[PDB]
Amino acid sequence: RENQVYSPVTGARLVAGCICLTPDKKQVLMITSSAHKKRWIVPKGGVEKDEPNYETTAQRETWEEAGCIGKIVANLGTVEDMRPPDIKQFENSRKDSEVAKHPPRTEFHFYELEIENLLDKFPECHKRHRKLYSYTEAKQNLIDAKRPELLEALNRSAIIKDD
Ligand SMILES: O=P(O)(O)CP(=O)(O)O[C@@H]1[C@@H](OP(=O)(O)O)[C@H](OP(=O)(O)CP(=O)(O)O)[C@H](OP(=O)(O)O)[C@H](OP(=O)(O)O)[C@H]1OP(=O)(O)O
Ligand SMILES: [Mg+2]
Repeated sequence: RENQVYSPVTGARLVAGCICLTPDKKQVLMITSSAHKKRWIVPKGGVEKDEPNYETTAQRETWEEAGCIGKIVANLGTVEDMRPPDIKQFENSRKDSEVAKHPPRTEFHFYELEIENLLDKFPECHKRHRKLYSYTEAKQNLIDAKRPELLEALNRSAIIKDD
């Protein structure tokens, strides 16, 4: 709906979410996408006009999409969805190549959460799957999902990478 908030600069959709970790920090909670039911992503969603901070949105989305409750233990900062929207799709340099200039689709504000509880019933528990994954499994899931920005957020978290 038109509750959604956008960057006044880039027009990017403002989204907040959580990298939800086990207390031992060996695993991260992932959910299946609403649009692409095969892809494993992390809980996140559009900030709404009434929400006073990104943490509110992140914990609301973590509950709604993953039935996950916990405490925010770190600000993981921002990442951008840099996915393009058929004239000149690339702007090559002399020792490198890039996709043609465009604004970000989405500006993501991520928090690290320590999981305190996982509930069986939650708003989207019939529309999504949710599962804990080690770093290596999570990394592969977010590459498979084509979401390097979500992996960047995971890499900033305290998740144990030495598997
Ligand atoms: O209807 P349109 O084609 O104009 C937009 P689309 O539905 O394809 O966008 C969805 C979005 O659904 P919507 O905002 O409720 O319409 C999802 O929103 P939901 O999770 O269904 C509801 P939310 O906005 O999170 O409260 C989630 O967007 P996001 O808000 O989680 O970033 C998806 O992202 P993802 O599941 O692929 O990661 C994102 O798909 P994407 O644009 O990434 O292909
Ligand atoms: Mg979402």
